[PDB]
Amino acid sequence: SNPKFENIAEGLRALLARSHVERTTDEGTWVAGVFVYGGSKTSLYNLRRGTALAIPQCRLTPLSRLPFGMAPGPGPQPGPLRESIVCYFMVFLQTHIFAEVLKDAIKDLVMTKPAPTCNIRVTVCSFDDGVDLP
Amino acid sequence: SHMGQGGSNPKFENIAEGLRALLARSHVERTTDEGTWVAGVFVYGGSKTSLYNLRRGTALAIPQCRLTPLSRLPFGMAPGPGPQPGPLRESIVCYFMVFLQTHIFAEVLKDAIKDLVMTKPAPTCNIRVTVCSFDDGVDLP
Ligand SMILES: Cc1ccc2oc(=O)cc(O)c2c1
Repeated sequence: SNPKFENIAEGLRALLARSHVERTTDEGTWVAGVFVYGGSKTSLYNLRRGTALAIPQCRLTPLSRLPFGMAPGPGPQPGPLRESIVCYFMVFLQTHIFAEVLKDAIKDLVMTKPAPTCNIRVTVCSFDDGVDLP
Repeated sequence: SHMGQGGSNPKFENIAEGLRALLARSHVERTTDEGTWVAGVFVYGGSKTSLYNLRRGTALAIPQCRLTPLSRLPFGMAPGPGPQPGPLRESIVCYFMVFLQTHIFAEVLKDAIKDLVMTKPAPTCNIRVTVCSFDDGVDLP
């Protein structure tokens, strides 16, 4: 009933089906993830919905906003709390090996789409002590 | 030290002062020439108000960092009910993330937050924190 989200999920599944790495552990801890940002608010939201369908084993934050980085020139730098218009979401995962596969799959999927979707960025991230999701 | 009207300061200002005191013990690099955002601390739990105060105090204490807004965590094992797929369901537990340019400073800040919140009453003392690492950095705008 949501063909847009399901079609993104299918694109992701086709890429993910080409690898067979473990997505869960007996420990069950949330120790890795992918950090997904840019594009546009709507395109990121749509990707998030498709990720949820394609990967039951993950957990997702809502969209939120990124702060600014460094400003060029002699100043002023932005305050740490200032919010940009660029959005992000986090995917929590139980294995780093699958985080790497998902990062590769997102990169491969979005590059086949027109802007702004192709401007979505992704990096693997790790959590030293895990995140105790409730 | 400075004292506001009536002999008290806001909680976020006292957090800033506490963080400044703890961080002053560690003379580690906070920035790099490359200027890339490769590390962070992920802060969660407590309550929305206690995280709000911690976030505001961290910003006041550390100009070299960048912070996300407060947001909400998904569930772990066995998510709560909802019409949407399990991975998307939101708990009532909140979080924010601090981005940093060095891994050592993320470690120092993680330890400072842990030490500071342990001195505060519940629910602030229930705040949790882990260092995180971004393999390719985050290209903040
Ligand atoms: C793979 C992907 C991700 C997000 C998207 O977001 C959109 O708005 C339209 C899409 O075709 C799309 C595709």
